[PDB]
Amino acid sequence: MQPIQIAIVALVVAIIIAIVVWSIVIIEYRKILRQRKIDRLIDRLIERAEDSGNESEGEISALVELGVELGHHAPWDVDDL
Repeated sequence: MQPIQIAIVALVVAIIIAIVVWSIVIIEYRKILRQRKIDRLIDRLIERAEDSGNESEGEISALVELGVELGHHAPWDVDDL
């Protein structure tokens, strides 16, 4: 009378979404989304200047590995979750 299934892969997939789905709860409290505050970020860019600029990406992360590798420990762990 033991249970049987084609594969346990579906179960594992189910576990992943649980972690992703509950991650919002862990990082963000149900009582307050606080997410809408982030959406105001766009308005600030406009306030700072109509023409966006003074920003960079990719290159910045280039030095991160050098600093993190050199450093014994950094805020960002090996697990990117």
